[PDB]
Amino acid sequence: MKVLGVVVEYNPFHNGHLYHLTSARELVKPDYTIAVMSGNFCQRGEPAVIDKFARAEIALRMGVDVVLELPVVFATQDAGGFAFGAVCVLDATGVVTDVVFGSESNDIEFLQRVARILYEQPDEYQKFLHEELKKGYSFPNARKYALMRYFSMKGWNEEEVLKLEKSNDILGVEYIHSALKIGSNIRFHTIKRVGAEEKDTSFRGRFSSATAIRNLMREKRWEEVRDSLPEDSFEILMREINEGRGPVFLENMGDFLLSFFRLKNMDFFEKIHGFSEGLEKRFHVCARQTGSYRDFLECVKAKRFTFSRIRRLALFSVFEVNKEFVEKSNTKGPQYIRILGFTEKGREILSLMRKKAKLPIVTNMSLYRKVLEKTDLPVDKQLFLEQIDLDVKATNFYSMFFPSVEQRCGERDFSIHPIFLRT
Amino acid sequence: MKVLGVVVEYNPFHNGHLYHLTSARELVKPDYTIAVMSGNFCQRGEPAVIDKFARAEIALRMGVDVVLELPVVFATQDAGGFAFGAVCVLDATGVVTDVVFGSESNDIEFLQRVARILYEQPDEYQKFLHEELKKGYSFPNARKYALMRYFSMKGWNEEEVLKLEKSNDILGVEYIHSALKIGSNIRFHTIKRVGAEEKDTSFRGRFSSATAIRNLMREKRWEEVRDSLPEDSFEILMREINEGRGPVFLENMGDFLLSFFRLKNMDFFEKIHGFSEGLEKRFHVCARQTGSYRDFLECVKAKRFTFSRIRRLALFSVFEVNKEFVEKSNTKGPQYIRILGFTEKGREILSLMRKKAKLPIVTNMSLYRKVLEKTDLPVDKQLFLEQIDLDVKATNFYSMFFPSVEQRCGERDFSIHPIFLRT
Repeated sequence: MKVLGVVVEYNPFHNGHLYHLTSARELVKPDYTIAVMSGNFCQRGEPAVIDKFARAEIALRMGVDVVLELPVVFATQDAGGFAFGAVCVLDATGVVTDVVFGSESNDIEFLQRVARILYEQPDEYQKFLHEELKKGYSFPNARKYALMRYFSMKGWNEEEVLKLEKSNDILGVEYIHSALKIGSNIRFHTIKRVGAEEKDTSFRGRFSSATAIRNLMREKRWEEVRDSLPEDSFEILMREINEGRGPVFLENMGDFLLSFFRLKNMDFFEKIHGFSEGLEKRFHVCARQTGSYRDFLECVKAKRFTFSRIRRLALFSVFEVNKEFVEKSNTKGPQYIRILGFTEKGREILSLMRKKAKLPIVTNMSLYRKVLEKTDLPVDKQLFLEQIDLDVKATNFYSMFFPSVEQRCGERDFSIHPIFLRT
Repeated sequence: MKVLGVVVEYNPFHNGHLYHLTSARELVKPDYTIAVMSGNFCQRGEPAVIDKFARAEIALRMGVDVVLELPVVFATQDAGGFAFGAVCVLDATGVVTDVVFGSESNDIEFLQRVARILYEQPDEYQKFLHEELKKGYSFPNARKYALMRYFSMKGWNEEEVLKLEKSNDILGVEYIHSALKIGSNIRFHTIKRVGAEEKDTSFRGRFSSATAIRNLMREKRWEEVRDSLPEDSFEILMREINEGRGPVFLENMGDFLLSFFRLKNMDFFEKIHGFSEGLEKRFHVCARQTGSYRDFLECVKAKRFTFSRIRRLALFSVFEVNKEFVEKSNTKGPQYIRILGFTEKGREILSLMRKKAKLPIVTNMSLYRKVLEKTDLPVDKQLFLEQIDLDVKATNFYSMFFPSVEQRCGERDFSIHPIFLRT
């Protein structure tokens, strides 16, 4: 049979995402569609505009059969751990055959060559990369340059590597690389991304970028927002807004983040994952000097530091995510498959997953301890506990920023139940 | 000569405080007046309405010659450590002879008897207290009851002990007890407190309680506030408000405190000072269940838990103040005398203090390391560093809640300089 896996965020779900899903499904023509989705926190280092349950419901109503949660530790990282975690989950399902993503290049063979190079790690490219790293650049630039040197050395075209400056292509290459790391049989497909780039903050019609739409939400223009969204997506959006669970933006968390950083000392950041190049110093100082989170991001950021990375380090710092645990997670991968939602068609493939899963499947949250105790699968139990605790902590922290105080009460992992769509 | 020490908070400074200072100075007729004052955080577990520098300036302009800061670790505790720290500082000055405080009982001999009992710790009273503690009460009630039993056993009147249910009397008894603990020669005096009780939240004329005046500030009634304050005090108040450094209330910190508590686990609170009777549990749960800080305080509080104690534990939890460090501080006492301010008359007695001080004196904050290194006095250096770091951290955290973002920038311990009043 054919089961189409997809790696998604949907912050929010717009017409471009619908077009993507449609074209992908029509390309594969699968018997099922499984979607691994980010939680209440995305990759950019920004919180989701609405929580994961509403977005999972939207995903289900847009033609996704089953919605799985990507663990927060793999969600808030850069392309490497993100792709690692995602591919690991989709492979851990056991039923996933095909996986389709968006791309600017629309060249799969090229991305596969690049991923092959980054996987096999030839001694040549390692010498080059060693040199460029010693030259004082950052990792993305050093890897780009070294790959260009390898491509010129092998007689190929090094101007092709420019294609890899696009976000989706990086994500794809890292996907393939991860699959080659854990040895997944999953077939990967690319479809040309049509719309505004993810780094484009300006609104033009549809399909506007997620950032542009979020900005439109900030300005309280709901007509352009409604024009940029499908009917059901906009409906669920306004539903979550009117009940006081949204919208949620980073600047709301900003004061908390800064005040929390002012409390911590130099060592704390040296413990937290992703801290190097004296970023512990810069964090410690800028936290005390700046009066707001925007100014903080401006201060910490230099020519060599992107907004995304710094935001990621902020989220890693606020949850006390430490290098050791992150290393274990980046080695063994996720210890579980969390089920966010399913349709009536979803119960089928999910039931097959109950058999073919390489990882413990979690539906009822209150029972997850029982699941970890009664599972025949040989998983690290401590890593399991720490990961799921990080997920619950992330959701619980996300809940506080609900506009309505009444909605802030209780733990929404245990209280809320997996979204079930009747047909 | 005669130097009058006083233990104060001034949140804010009102007509009652002026009356107190006047009557005290007229009682002692000293040659100098030294005031040990709480920092940006008071005993009740609430932040000061305005920062410590403005309040120190007010204190200086109201006839206090020198203003010293009580270390945050002794400021945010209950009566025992508060009195301990205060008495320790005033004694550490070396120049302090007399100390006057307010009282409902206006009986010094009685408080001295009580303090004598609590100091010498007779075996009898210890058996009684052991029994009442085993009976399942809390410490204040058990001590009150045991003291009543001792007073009845010794033939004295046990209905006198009722006097000790008043806040000021508790503070006084603990003062005397502390002085008897570290062997201070300081003479203690009591003057009848005239005005509303500190636990009275309703506004009547003058002298209204500090809480009543703060509540009047919350309601934006500035005429009643102006009527409840001296000219200079009100002037400095409005000065700090208009420049956007005030007012500061606990509910503003509430969201931060709750969200910060949701991040921490069971063990964290077991590390933090003042946690027992399963308060770690209650904290861990109520933090996740409640949506606001008021509801949190309501939840954690039971028949046996006062608002003050819980607020104190909140402040202790947010600064990561741990039992060990607090024990060391409650043993050796403060390691330094921080100078908040002085007048031209203050330089004299301060210069004498440069000689007779039993503890290192700190004026310039940027130089405090140099001071700790070049001091001939035999003080614990690590305890010194940890304490002063806790002070700076407290101020830095307090700065974030300034209404004006522009005022949130920088560390105000190092940037701001000791208030100097020219005559």
